[PDB]
Amino acid sequence: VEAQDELQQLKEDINSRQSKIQKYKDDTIYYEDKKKVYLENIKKIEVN
Amino acid sequence: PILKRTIISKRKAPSNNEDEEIVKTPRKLVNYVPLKIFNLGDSFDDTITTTVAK
Repeated sequence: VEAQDELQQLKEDINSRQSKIQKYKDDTIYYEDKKKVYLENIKKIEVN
Repeated sequence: PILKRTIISKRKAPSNNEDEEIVKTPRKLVNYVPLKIFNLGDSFDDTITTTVAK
């Protein structure tokens, strides 16, 4: 029963962690989009 | 007398020179547009006077 409880809690935690990884990947994609917008602003400042 | 009141401007005569729009109009996040090629000055041309100095 202890092993079953540990396995279930670990499985839930790792599923949450994988979902945390996918949301972190989405957040990094959003950060990369913000960085691309900042680079576009930097290029406009550089041309000015 | 009449001259002082005519020269002076009543604060009530205008609407305190109210601006357009309730809040300030929005602007672009960078919008630098440096320009400023000429700052005042201008008037008499520099090339002609430079030739005159030569």
